[PDB]
Amino acid sequence: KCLDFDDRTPPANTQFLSSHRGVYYPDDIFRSNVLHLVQDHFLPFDSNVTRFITFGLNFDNPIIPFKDGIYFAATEKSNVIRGWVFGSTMNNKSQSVIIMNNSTNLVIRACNFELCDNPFFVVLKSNNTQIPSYIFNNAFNCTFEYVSKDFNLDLGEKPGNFKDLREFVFRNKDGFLHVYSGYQPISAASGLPTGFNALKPIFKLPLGINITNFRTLLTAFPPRPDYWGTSAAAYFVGYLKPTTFMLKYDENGTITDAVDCSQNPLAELKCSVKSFEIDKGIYQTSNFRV
Amino acid sequence: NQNAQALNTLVKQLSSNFGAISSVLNDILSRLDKVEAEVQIDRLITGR
Amino acid sequence: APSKEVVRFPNITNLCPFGEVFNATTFPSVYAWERKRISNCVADYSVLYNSTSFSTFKCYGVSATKLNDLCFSNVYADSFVVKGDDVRQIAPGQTGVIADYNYKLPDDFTGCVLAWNTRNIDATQTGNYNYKYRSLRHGKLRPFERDISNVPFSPDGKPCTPPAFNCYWPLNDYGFYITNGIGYQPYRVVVLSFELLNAPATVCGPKLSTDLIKNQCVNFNFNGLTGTGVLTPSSKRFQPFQQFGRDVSDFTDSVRDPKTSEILDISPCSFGGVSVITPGTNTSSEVAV
Amino acid sequence: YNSTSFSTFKCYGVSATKLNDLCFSNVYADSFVVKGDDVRQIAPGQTG
Ligand SMILES: *[C@@H]1O[C@H](CO[C@@H]2O[C@@H](C)[C@@H](O)[C@@H](O)[C@@H]2O)[C@@H](O[C@@H]2O[C@H](CO)[C@@H](O[C@@H]3O[C@H](CO)[C@@H](O)[C@H](O)[C@@H]3O)[C@H](O)[C@H]2NC(C)=O)[C@H](O)[C@H]1NC(C)=O
Ligand SMILES: *[C@@H]1O[C@H](CO)[C@@H](O[C@@H]2O[C@H](CO)[C@@H](O[C@@H]3O[C@H](CO)[C@@H](O)[C@H](O)[C@@H]3O)[C@H](O)[C@H]2NC(C)=O)[C@H](O)[C@H]1NC(C)=O
Ligand SMILES: *[C@@H]1O[C@H](CO)[C@@H](O[C@@H]2O[C@H](CO)[C@@H](O[C@@H]3O[C@H](CO)[C@@H](O)[C@H](O)[C@@H]3O)[C@H](O)[C@H]2NC(C)=O)[C@H](O)[C@H]1NC(C)=O
Ligand SMILES: *[C@@H]1O[C@H](CO[C@@H]2O[C@@H](C)[C@@H](O)[C@@H](O)[C@@H]2O)[C@@H](O[C@@H]2O[C@H](CO)[C@@H](O)[C@H](O)[C@H]2NC(C)=O)[C@H](O)[C@H]1NC(C)=O
Ligand SMILES: *[C@@H]1O[C@H](CO[C@@H]2O[C@@H](C)[C@@H](O)[C@@H](O)[C@@H]2O)[C@@H](O[C@@H]2O[C@H](CO)[C@@H](O)[C@H](O)[C@H]2NC(C)=O)[C@H](O)[C@H]1NC(C)=O
Ligand SMILES: *[C@@H]1O[C@H](CO[C@@H]2O[C@@H](C)[C@@H](O)[C@@H](O)[C@@H]2O)[C@@H](O[C@@H]2O[C@H](CO)[C@@H](O)[C@H](O)[C@H]2NC(C)=O)[C@H](O)[C@H]1NC(C)=O
Ligand SMILES: *[C@@H]1O[C@H](CO)[C@@H](O[C@@H]2O[C@H](CO)[C@@H](O)[C@H](O)[C@H]2NC(C)=O)[C@H](O)[C@H]1NC(C)=O
Ligand SMILES: CCCCC/C=C\C/C=C\CCCCCCCC(=O)O
Ligand SMILES: CCCCC/C=C\C/C=C\CCCCCCCC(=O)O
Ligand SMILES: *[C@@H]1O[C@H](CO)[C@@H](O)[C@H](O)[C@H]1NC(C)=O
Ligand SMILES: *[C@@H]1O[C@H](CO)[C@@H](O)[C@H](O)[C@H]1NC(C)=O
Ligand SMILES: *[C@@H]1O[C@H](CO)[C@@H](O)[C@H](O)[C@H]1NC(C)=O
Ligand SMILES: *[C@@H]1O[C@H](CO)[C@@H](O)[C@H](O)[C@H]1NC(C)=O
Repeated sequence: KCLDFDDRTPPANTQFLSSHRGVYYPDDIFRSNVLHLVQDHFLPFDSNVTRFITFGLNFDNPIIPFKDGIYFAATEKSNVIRGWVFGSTMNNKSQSVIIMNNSTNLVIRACNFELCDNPFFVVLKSNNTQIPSYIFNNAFNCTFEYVSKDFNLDLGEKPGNFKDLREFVFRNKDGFLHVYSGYQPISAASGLPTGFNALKPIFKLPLGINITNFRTLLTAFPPRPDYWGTSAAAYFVGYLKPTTFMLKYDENGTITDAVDCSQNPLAELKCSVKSFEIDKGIYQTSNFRV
Repeated sequence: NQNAQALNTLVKQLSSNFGAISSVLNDILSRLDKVEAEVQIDRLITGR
Repeated sequence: APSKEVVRFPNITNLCPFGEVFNATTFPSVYAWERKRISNCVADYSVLYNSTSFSTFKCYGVSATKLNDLCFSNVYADSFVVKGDDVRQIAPGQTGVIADYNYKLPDDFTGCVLAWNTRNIDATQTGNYNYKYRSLRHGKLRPFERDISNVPFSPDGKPCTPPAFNCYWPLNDYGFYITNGIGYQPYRVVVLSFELLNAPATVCGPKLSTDLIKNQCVNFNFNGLTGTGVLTPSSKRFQPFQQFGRDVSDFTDSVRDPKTSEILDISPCSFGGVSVITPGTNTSSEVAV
Repeated sequence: YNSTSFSTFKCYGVSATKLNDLCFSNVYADSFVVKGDDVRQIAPGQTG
């Protein structure tokens, strides 16, 4: 059934910077050793990202607005974050889509979900075994269903710093939920590590759903059969905006760098001259725009 | 450098649509029949 | 000048499910339109000639006469039923109840719209009310988006209960009778959507592949992309989601073979400067080159 | 939407999707009846 965690500290909504993260492949065309200018919905460099953590009394799984697509980063070491729910009303009045790893398969289901206000998986620290839990109470109008090949997720709390940075970009357009993903090894104690990592397309789901809000799916670690606990994990959310980027394709055809043309006058000059290197001097740029 | 840059920008300008659906002649001729292809190719010819 | 022809389509053996799509036993309502993915098949649509007659057939982004020579990426079929008068609304840039609240096509739609009269099976003497459409909504749908919610609607945009005077249920039932006029008769609509020459494809036209010829000027057709050039083995490493490669000029300079998965570089046939030396046509007709 | 179903609806000089965001000057409505075959004739450049 749907269980509620009581005496939870409210989310702090701490703010951090995105650095140069969030770039993904704009199309399916192979390019190499080239600078490519493209206008699309990108996460602007050094934009505000809101952090949500699971630690101690914090179980941060609020409803977060979708806006025009999001960038979602997860820093973890024990696979706490398992998926997302995307929808509009976040109840059984409208269609919703759940994307989740249930420790043996990747499941994507679009239906009328009677979503639980506090949906989570359950993992027992005693022997690192996941117990059946509830993400939704019912579902009747499923329009899309997908289950991936079987695997085995490594359950159980682990010590040390956050080791895995998993990045995703979600964009709803023309009846398609585009999901780009990427992985990175890190050794960060807290915060969003600075860096660059191009995200590759992994899904283009034909959902045809009105998506305005989403809620992350996490796993709780109950110490006793009637009490709830948490393991350390963090995730960060940022918002995409329409903007122009100059991407760099290297010899193997991988995006290794990008310039955000709207960040500052220097970036605008770089995008105008189509080069990452500018010589010494004075250059005319765009007239002051408001 | 001026000579080389003029030639290289001439090469790069081939990627610019000139109001046509695409800058790739083969793509146009593969998707469109004689008449609509003629319209798009006329735009490209004017531009180039 | 090219002397040989190379045609390379992927290994496809089955016919596309024309009978499952265009000859399905039931069709959805337009508000609850259903989408179906199509992959790994031959789109030999001439088989439809013997079974289906289409009142409306309109293609966007592609010429009707090129369909037999192409391969299609991300092929989807959207199926539903509308009124005859409403068929005109299934097209980009339209307005009306259907295009506003039920089914919206993108401005840059690539694909085709097929509609055919279905009076005999979808209409009854008593009147068939199974098909529905949304008549009220706070704002218009986005392209290819669906809204199957059924909540009471109030023009003031506040919670609603059916009995109230300013309260309406937002779904209306088409009434299809046999004796109805042509504008009030049921029409089945299938919208096929796809991309053409920028990504891997598994649906291909009924064409015959030939052997791969290399180091010779040929007329090539790779997955529907036609051209003239010389094909050579390539050192490029394409990702699984990449099918074509382009240079700074946007010219298609590489391609993955649909059958062997080999990466091949494409080069122009024509190359090299030529000049003619003449002493004057009046003096002689002999020239050096 | 609730009362009238239109077999023909064609707009010139303006896109149908922008009508809700405009104000119209010197609006006139001409009304008449014709044959079905003749409806196609109600359009610029027609003969008959
Ligand atoms: C859609 O879901 C609602 C419940 O509300 C939805 O789910 C919640 C968990 C939250 O996320 C809400 O924001 C969300 O809208 C269903 O309505 C509920 O149905 C149940 C089962 O019939 C009702 O339980 C009964 O209620 C009374 C006592 O309260 C007695 O009849 C019974 O003893 C029994 O408890 C419940 O009251 C009702 N309302 C709520 C708020 O839960 C709704 O049926 C469902 N629609 C479907 C399945 O089509
Ligand atoms: C989304 O789910 C809802 C809820 O299940 C579906 O609505 C239900 O649809 C069924 C099938 O049409 C209805 O049953 C029929 O309803 C009327 C009753 O007068 C009548 O046609 C039949 O006797 C039969 O009972 C059912 O009432 C209805 N339920 C509710 C609560 O509205 C809906 O169809 C689903 N939507 C889609 C797009 O699948
Ligand atoms: C996706 O779903 C959401 C949630 O259902 C839709 O948001 C809703 O949008 C409508 C129309 O804009 C809003 O109704 C109108 O709002 C104001 C008053 O608030 C006014 O214009 C009208 O009186 C009317 O009430 C509605 O409030 C709003 N709901 C929420 C919860 O934000 C959204 O439109 C849907 N998107 C698409 C593309 O269909
Ligand atoms: C991005 O957010 C910051 C605020 O983040 C603060 O620091 C975080 C570490 C965390 O503790 C957050 O909860 C804090 O709020 C904004 O910085 C300030 O924003 C206000 C409001 O606009 C502005 O008046 C101040 O000048 C800003 N400067 C400082 C030093 O706080 C920042 O503006 C946000 N960015 C955008 C684009 O809105
Ligand atoms: C990617 O290609 C490189 C060689 O290209 C250079 O390095 C790229 C990363 C990029 O910066 C290009 O612009 C450069 O021109 C490969 O690098 C070697 O790969 C081999 C295995 O194939 C490995 O043993 C070597 O250590 C690598 N390093 C060097 C200096 O050669 C690289 O493997 C390619 N990536 C692959 C194959 O995944
Ligand atoms: C596509 O199939 C070809 C051909 O192999 C099969 O046998 C043929 C006689 C015919 O029945 C085909 O439809 C079958 O698929 C495969 O081509 C292989 O590769 C070489 C060239 O490298 C080709 O000349 C050989 O005939 C084939 N050799 C084999 C099959 O051992 C090709 O690999 C298949 N591609 C895919 C993606 O399945
Ligand atoms: C994760 O979800 C998958 C998909 O639902 C589960 O595998 C399915 O289990 C159901 C119920 O027993 C079977 O009917 C399906 O045939 C299974 N589908 C497969 C294997 O593709 C899987 O058991 C779940 N893992 C958990 C809950 O740990
Ligand atoms: C009020 C009469 C005079 C016209 C008002 C002024 C300007 C033009 C306004 C609207 C034109 C569209 C009329 C309705 C047809 C579309 C509805 C449908 O597709 O069903
Ligand atoms: C006389 C037969 C050969 C044609 C004569 C030569 C040239 C073409 C001339 C006329 C074409 C129009 C024919 C009538 C159709 C329009 C009348 C209508 O809209 O009702
Ligand atoms: C792991 O612990 C759970 C909880 O007590 C128990 O049910 C299970 O049998 C244990 N062993 C496993 C899952 O191998
Ligand atoms: C659909 O297929 C069946 C079985 O082959 C065939 O009899 C029928 O004619 C087809 N559809 C229609 C509308 O006739
Ligand atoms: C076309 O359909 C008719 C009528 O059923 C049938 O006799 C004929 O064999 C069919 N032809 C082909 C080529 O399928
Ligand atoms: C639309 O017309 C129907 C049929 O007369 C009526 O019941 C309904 O109230 C009308 N709706 C509106 C919004 O005027």
